[PDB]
Amino acid sequence: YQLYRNTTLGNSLQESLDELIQSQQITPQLALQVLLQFDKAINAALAQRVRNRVNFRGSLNTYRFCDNVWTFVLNDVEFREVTELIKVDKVKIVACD
Amino acid sequence: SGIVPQLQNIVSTVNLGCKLDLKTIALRARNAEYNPKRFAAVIMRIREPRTTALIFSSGKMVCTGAKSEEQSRLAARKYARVVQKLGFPAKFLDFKIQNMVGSCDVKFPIRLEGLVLTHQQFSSYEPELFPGLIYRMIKPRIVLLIFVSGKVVLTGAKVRAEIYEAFENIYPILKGFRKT
Amino acid sequence: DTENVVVCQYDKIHRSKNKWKFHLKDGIMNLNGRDYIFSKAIGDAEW
Amino acid sequence: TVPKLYRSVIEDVINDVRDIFLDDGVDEQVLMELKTLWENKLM
DNA sequence: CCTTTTATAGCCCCCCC
DNA sequence: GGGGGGGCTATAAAAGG
Repeated sequence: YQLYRNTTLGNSLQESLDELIQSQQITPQLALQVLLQFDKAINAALAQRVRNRVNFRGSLNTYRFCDNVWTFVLNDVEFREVTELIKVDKVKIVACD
Repeated sequence: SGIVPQLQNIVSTVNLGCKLDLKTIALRARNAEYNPKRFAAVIMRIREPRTTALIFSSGKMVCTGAKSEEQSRLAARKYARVVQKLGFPAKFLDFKIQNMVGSCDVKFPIRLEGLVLTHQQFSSYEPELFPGLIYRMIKPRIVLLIFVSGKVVLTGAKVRAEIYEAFENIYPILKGFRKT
Repeated sequence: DTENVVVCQYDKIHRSKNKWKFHLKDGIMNLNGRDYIFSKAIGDAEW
Repeated sequence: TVPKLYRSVIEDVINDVRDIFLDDGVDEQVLMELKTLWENKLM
């Protein structure tokens, strides 16, 4: 899943790659190959490494489901993790199966 | 009765008159679901009037959930306007209410077994299967679900009058089986 | 500052009337500018 | 426990693309520039 | 059949409190 | 373990592969 590319981790990577592409230090193909490696690596690290639970509540503003991918947008949300509160006015959630 | 059946659900259909690219609609419209492998139509919802539409690639659409004829037509007009704004030349042909559901309370218990025994040609009642007695009225052609609690559901109507008429017909029959 | 986003995978998404319940997993969140992660996330929202 | 995962992933990715860079004829210095650009952007 | 909606209501099983 | 939450049962009607 090329799911985790638009994350802090994934975007910093792409930006770094584009530069190297811009200054012609690497080809786009090589950059693509690196991103592919990233997908496998982030996916693997998430399932095997992290292991905590989170909870959230809010009002659903919109939802969409196409290509088996859910995209939500919640308003006035409250993300709950044992050590308490994280409040946000708006949050977008993209979820693959 | 000072008892008036309240409309609870209306299903209508309308023809937008042009083929629709459902993938486009599902990707660009808000509050839409599209899973062709399971259901061939896009399922879209709006909050006012609070209803759910089923939009087919043929251009025909089904509108559900509204509680009044006007809400049903308005809702369908909105769905059609959404599709219209995404770039399709939608029309609004042959809008038509297909089914209406009403409900009410006679405010007293009912002897169901008694009612089904004396109205064997219009009803059926199997408590183990479904706790409600099903009464198939001939005029108007309406199906009622009658519960011992006294709550009543009426469905199958094409127009509001059939709902009111069917309940006026059933009320005296039900009084005849009130629970002492 | 931040576009609060959650990128994850779903186990089960459920709805009754206008009540939605989300059963999510393996997610990377960026809320208020900070970065978070979860193996499982359970949420509730009214539409 | 998050900076840790990121280091972990950056390390794994960098290690796993080294051969690809080499097979492409890209100097290993470029690889290190990638890691540096990447790690600093995180900060 | 797929699916949606809505009033009504008894019984079933199962999840994680 | 249990309760409550979900699902089943029943009703009408439309859409079209």
